[PDB]
Amino acid sequence: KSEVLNTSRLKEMVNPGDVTAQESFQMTATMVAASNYNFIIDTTDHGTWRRLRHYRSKVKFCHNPDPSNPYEKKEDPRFIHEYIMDPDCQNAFFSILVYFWEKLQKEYNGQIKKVFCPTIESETEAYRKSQDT
Amino acid sequence: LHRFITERVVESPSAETVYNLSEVVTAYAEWYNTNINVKRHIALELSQELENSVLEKYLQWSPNKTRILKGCRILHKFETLQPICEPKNKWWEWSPNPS
Ligand SMILES: Nc1ncnc2c1ncn2[C@@H]1O[C@H](COP(=O)(O)OP(=O)(O)O)[C@@H](O)[C@H]1O
Repeated sequence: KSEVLNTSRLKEMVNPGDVTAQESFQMTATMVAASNYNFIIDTTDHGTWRRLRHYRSKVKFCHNPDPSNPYEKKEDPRFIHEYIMDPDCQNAFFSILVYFWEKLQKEYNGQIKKVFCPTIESETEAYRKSQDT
Repeated sequence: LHRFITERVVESPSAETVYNLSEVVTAYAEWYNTNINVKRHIALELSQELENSVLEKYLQWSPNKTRILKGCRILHKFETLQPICEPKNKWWEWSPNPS
C-alpha cells in the first residue's frame, strides 16, 4: 500500500558520516526507492527536502497497446522472466555503466550536483509543494 | 468499493449537494465494516480509485482546488431509487490441438 516515511533515520541514511550498528562504520551506498503508490512526508526544514529527488514515470506497459498514445506501449514480461540470467546482457549493461561513469567523470568532474536537468528539481519542487498538510 | 458505490450512491435527479469529498470514504469505512470485515483504512489514497471508479465523470472540481461530487445521493438501508465435449474413452489421449 502507500506508506508513511518517518523523518527519523533519514539523516543517517543520507549523511556521508560514520554510522553505528553498536559497531561503527563509514557508509557509502547509492540509494533508490520506487513504488506504485505514494509516500507520506511531514517536514519543511531545509536540512531535509534538499537531499531528496523525485520523479514520476509517464509510460505504461500493457499487453494490449493503445494507438496514438505515446505514453503506453506493449509490455514484454520476458524482460523479467528471463534476460537477467544471460551473461551477455549483464556484460553489455556493465559496459554501459562504466562508459556512463567515465562520461560523468570527464564532463562534470565527478559532481552530481553540477549536472543539469530541467525536469528534475522542477517536479521535485512541485512534490515539495505537496506533503504539506 | 464498486459494490459500495452501487449500494449507497445512485444517480440523484437534483437538489443534492456535493457532499464534499470525505463523505465517500467515511461511508465506505462503515459499509466495509458492516459488510465484509472490520479493519482500518487510510483516507488519503482511497480517493484515487474514486477517480479510477465510475465516478470519474461525476468527480467535479472546486474553486478551492478540491474534488467535489455531482449527481450523487447518500443512500442507506432499503432506500429505493427515489426519482465442451468428451472423447470416446481416452481424455489422456490429449485429443487434437483444440482438445
Ligand atoms: N522497453 C520495454 N519494452 C517491452 N516491454 C517492457 C519494456 N520495459 C518493461 N517492459 C515489461 O513491462 C513489465 C513492467 O512491469 P513491472 O516492471 O512489474 O512494473 P512495476 O514494477 O511498475 O509493477 C515488465 O514485466 C517488463 O517485462
